[PDB]
Amino acid sequence: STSQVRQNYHQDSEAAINRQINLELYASYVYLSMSYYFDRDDVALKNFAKYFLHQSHEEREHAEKLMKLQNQRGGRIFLQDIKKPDSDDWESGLNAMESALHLEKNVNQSLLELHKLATDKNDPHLSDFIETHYLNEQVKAIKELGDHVTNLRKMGAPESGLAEYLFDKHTLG
Amino acid sequence: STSQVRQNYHQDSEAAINRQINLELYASYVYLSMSYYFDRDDVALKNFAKYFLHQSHEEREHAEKLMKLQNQRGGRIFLQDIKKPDSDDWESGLNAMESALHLEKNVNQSLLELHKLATDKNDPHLSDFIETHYLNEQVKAIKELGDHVTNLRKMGAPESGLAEYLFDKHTLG
Amino acid sequence: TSQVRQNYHQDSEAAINRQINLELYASYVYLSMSYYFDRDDVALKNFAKYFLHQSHEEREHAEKLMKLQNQRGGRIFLQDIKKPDSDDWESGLNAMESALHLEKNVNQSLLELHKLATDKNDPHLSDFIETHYLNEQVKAIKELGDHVTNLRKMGAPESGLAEYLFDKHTLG
Amino acid sequence: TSQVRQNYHQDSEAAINRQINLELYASYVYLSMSYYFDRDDVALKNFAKYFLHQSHEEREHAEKLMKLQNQRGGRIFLQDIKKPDSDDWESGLNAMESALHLEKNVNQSLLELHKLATDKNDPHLSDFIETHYLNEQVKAIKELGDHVTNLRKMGAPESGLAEYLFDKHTLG
Amino acid sequence: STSQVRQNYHQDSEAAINRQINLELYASYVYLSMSYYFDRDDVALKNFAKYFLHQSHEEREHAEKLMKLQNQRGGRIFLQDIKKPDSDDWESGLNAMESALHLEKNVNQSLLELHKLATDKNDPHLSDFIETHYLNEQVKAIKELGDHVTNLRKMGAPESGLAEYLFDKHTLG
Amino acid sequence: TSQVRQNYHQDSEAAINRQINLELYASYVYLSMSYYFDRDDVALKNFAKYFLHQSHEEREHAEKLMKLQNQRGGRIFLQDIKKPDSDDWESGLNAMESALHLEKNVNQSLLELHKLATDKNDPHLSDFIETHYLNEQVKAIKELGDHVTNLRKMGAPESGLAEYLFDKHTLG
Ligand SMILES: [Cl-]
Ligand SMILES: [Cl-]
Ligand SMILES: [Cl-]
Ligand SMILES: [Cl-]
Ligand SMILES: [Cl-]
Ligand SMILES: [Cl-]
Ligand SMILES: [Cl-]
Ligand SMILES: [Cl-]
Ligand SMILES: [Cl-]
Ligand SMILES: [Cl-]
Ligand SMILES: [Cl-]
Ligand SMILES: [Cl-]
Ligand SMILES: [Cl-]
Ligand SMILES: [Cl-]
Ligand SMILES: [Cl-]
Ligand SMILES: [Cl-]
Ligand SMILES: [Cl-]
Ligand SMILES: [Cl-]
Ligand SMILES: [Cl-]
Ligand SMILES: [Cl-]
Ligand SMILES: [Cl-]
Ligand SMILES: [Cl-]
Ligand SMILES: [Mg+2]
Ligand SMILES: [Mg+2]
Ligand SMILES: [Mg+2]
Ligand SMILES: [Mg+2]
Ligand SMILES: [Mg+2]
Ligand SMILES: [Mg+2]
Ligand SMILES: [Mg+2]
Ligand SMILES: [Mg+2]
Ligand SMILES: [Mg+2]
Ligand SMILES: [Mg+2]
Ligand SMILES: [Mg+2]
Ligand SMILES: [Mg+2]
Ligand SMILES: [Mg+2]
Ligand SMILES: [Mg+2]
Ligand SMILES: [Mg+2]
Repeated sequence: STSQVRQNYHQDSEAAINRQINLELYASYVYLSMSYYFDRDDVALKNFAKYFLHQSHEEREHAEKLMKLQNQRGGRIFLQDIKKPDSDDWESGLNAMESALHLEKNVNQSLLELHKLATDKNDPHLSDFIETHYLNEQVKAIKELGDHVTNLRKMGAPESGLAEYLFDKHTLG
Repeated sequence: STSQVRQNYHQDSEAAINRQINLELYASYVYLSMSYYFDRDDVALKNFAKYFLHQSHEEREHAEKLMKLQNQRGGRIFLQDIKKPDSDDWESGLNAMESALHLEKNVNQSLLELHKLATDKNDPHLSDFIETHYLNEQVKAIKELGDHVTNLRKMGAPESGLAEYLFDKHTLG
Repeated sequence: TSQVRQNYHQDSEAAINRQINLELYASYVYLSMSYYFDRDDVALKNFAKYFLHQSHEEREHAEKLMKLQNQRGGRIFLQDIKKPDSDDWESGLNAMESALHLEKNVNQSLLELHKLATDKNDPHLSDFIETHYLNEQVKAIKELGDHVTNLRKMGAPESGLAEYLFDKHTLG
Repeated sequence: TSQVRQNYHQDSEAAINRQINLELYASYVYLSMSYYFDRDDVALKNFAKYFLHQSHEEREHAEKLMKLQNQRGGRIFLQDIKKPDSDDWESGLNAMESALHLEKNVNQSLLELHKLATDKNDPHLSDFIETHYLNEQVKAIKELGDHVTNLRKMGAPESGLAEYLFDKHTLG
Repeated sequence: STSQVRQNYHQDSEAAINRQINLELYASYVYLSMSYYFDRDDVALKNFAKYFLHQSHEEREHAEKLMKLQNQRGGRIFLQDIKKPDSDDWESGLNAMESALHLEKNVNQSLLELHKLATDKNDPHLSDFIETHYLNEQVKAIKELGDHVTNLRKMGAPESGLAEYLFDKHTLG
Repeated sequence: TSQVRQNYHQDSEAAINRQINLELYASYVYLSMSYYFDRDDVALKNFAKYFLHQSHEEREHAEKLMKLQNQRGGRIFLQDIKKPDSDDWESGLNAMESALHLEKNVNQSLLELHKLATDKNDPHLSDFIETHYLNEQVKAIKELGDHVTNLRKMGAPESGLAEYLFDKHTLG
């Protein structure tokens, strides 16, 4: 039966918010995996590790804010398994940055589909919520990752171990 | 290809540490679920929600320290899916505390088996690591949860919603 | 069974109750020694201060074991605290020698407790003993040995000047 | 005879040794009560704090009498500290009632000691008891009576809510 | 005649502690040698020199703490000659780092054998002492040297004098 | 040839390597002396502190000579550091006398090194030795002589009181 607070909140939107919660936790897990890959003694790029650990905690905050939104609107949180990332070995600083760029575009596409649904269901509170707290965050994150990929490629990564070392010091440090 | 840092680190220990990483992340997920259950408008116990959120972040720190240990010893992190918690609806403040008690004793049993393995493989760095950073933390967490369950029961929970309200204010507040 | 109890053998629980009693007994011995040096015919105030501090430390040792018993779900059963074996501690040197003997006795009990914890595969308890008790005992025994050595080298107990000057310069 | 002893009857000296033992016994009762409320199946942390503080106070009462014994030239003879009469204090209310009974017993002992000091014309000792012990006992008994009254009015011991809220609001 | 403080301290443990004192002093001497090699005018890597001098002083602290332990337990210190290091010319920053890694694993192996002995003689004060003050310090030192070796190799050392110069500035500086 | 080397004889370079070893040996002697006074059957903490400070000073002496070797373009060749000639230093007085003998031996080696620098017309090296080593040795020898004198006048080594009081008042 209906939550006493629920108003103008479609059940499709409620379901889509539960899917987005899972996706944000999955992104947190990907970045956690990347972080400790750069902590391996045979990789040993500590500012890559720090950068991705920070990204990982950001994604957990993204998930928690969606959980708060679900309850604010009177929907009900249903959590699902968080799938392990698709790689165990992220190969290089460049490959991890390219993988993170791909991940952030995938998350952005999911947020755009969620906004389209909120628009279709005439839910301006939800569409404003997505715009305010997620859409520009995604644009900034994608732009930053693109910048990082560009610099690593221009410096000669991944073949140049010196390039990744110096990028670790000067851009992520 | 052995890690250049690896010394006196059995492959069974390495595997057991990967299992413990997953279990700590699972415990983080359980407490996250419990937290936002108390944030529901039809539950609305904000200090229960705060308490379990703090516990959830603690478990993530537990997991990250084990990931650090794996790399310190030259083992290799292999992550697995984080299973969703066994309940979506935690029923009451008392039931969530009893469920957390059961979870912490299960994690403690896993840590004790890990310590037995480290002892069997004559790995005093690993057994010291478990003792120092995990075993007394578990004893303290179990004792605190037991205290909380006792007080909730004595106050009349879960039937008395007044009892859970006052416990939220006076013990968790 | 206590809802918190896990991997805690009943023999360990009993041994912890015995150790609580022994720590309280050590607190009582040091209290007795303290006020012996407060007698007008002994009158070594820094010996008195030193043993009173030791007495309060032992009470802290006991209270931490009582906390541990409840942390693990065991149940505290207290027993009489026996009076110390002397009323008159004779001299500064004899009190220090007696305290050395006491601390080695307590250390032996802690080592037996650690052996029990190891035998029962209780690493939380063995870590607790190592962390909070074993090096504290080694430091206490080393300090008392040092004190006994200095008092003997200075000419105690026969030299009342030796005990006076040790009271001022080492315990002061 | 002690070079400081003056107007100090042998009966007073003995009575002071008995009172030292009783104050240590009261410290032990309150220590036992404190850790009872620290059990995971009792779990009233401000009851535990309150009785631990009371326990340390009683140890101070004992030490002050030991100092008095030496001040007057008497000689301290310690005896076993008996264990408390209960292991399980049942409830916050029952512990408070037990502490009230204990404090009135200690007060009766101090009144008998004052009567002895009066009978032996020892005004230093009677003033010592009046100054440092008698009003302390009256205040402690009054406070415990207040606590017992509130717990009973609130519905203890049957109401676990009553003991929980008293732990927070009065002892907290 | 027995020391008045001696209790539960086997003569084999006492001897093993004297051997470990010598090994810690030997490690201090190796790092001292390495330090001033990088101070040569034809090597001239001042932060390599600083790093190894700091390591050298740490090892002297390790030795002094074991001397204190020997007296704490009532054993008797017997010092032996401190052997000169196995090289006079440490060749390169990378070779010094690889040599320090080998040294620290050797010292770790000695400490693990010492812990085994303490365990065999049921000396939990000594096993706790080793675990507390030595074993994790060795794991951290080995992990750090492994990280350093990895970066130097990735950067192109020892052939690249630029690699060692930039590592001196950015990692050790 | 080193690009920095100028007016630096190979005999001087070798003599500097010998002096590095001797300073490290002096550091080892004082380290041994330090922990001798840390034994529970010796137990003179300020003797232990004093010799540990001296030990660290000698390590600084050695490191400054290693820096000098590189400054002048010579090459450091290290040798084994021989263990000290005693394991048991017997007493505070004997340790002080042994340290006096050591410092005069080190001074003689420095004077021979200065003579070599003078013979090879190396004023940078002779100024280095004068500036950083020769007056340091004169001060160290004077201080050790003073200490030996006081210990002897006080009655050491036979008076354990003498060494105890010197530990407190001069080294404390
Ligand atoms: Cl709706
Ligand atoms: Cl709908
Ligand atoms: Cl992979
Ligand atoms: Cl650069
Ligand atoms: Cl190995
Ligand atoms: Cl291995
Ligand atoms: Cl459910
Ligand atoms: Cl059990
Ligand atoms: Cl059992
Ligand atoms: Cl007696
Ligand atoms: Cl006497
Ligand atoms: Cl002697
Ligand atoms: Cl009289
Ligand atoms: Cl009972
Ligand atoms: Cl209230
Ligand atoms: Cl032994
Ligand atoms: Cl032996
Ligand atoms: Cl060589
Ligand atoms: Cl040699
Ligand atoms: Cl010798
Ligand atoms: Cl010897
Ligand atoms: Cl004096
Ligand atoms: Mg981000
Ligand atoms: Mg996100
Ligand atoms: Mg926790
Ligand atoms: Mg955990
Ligand atoms: Mg073993
Ligand atoms: Mg003590
Ligand atoms: Mg104790
Ligand atoms: Mg430990
Ligand atoms: Mg009171
Ligand atoms: Mg009293
Ligand atoms: Mg008056
Ligand atoms: Mg180091
Ligand atoms: Mg070392
Ligand atoms: Mg000097
Ligand atoms: Mg010198």
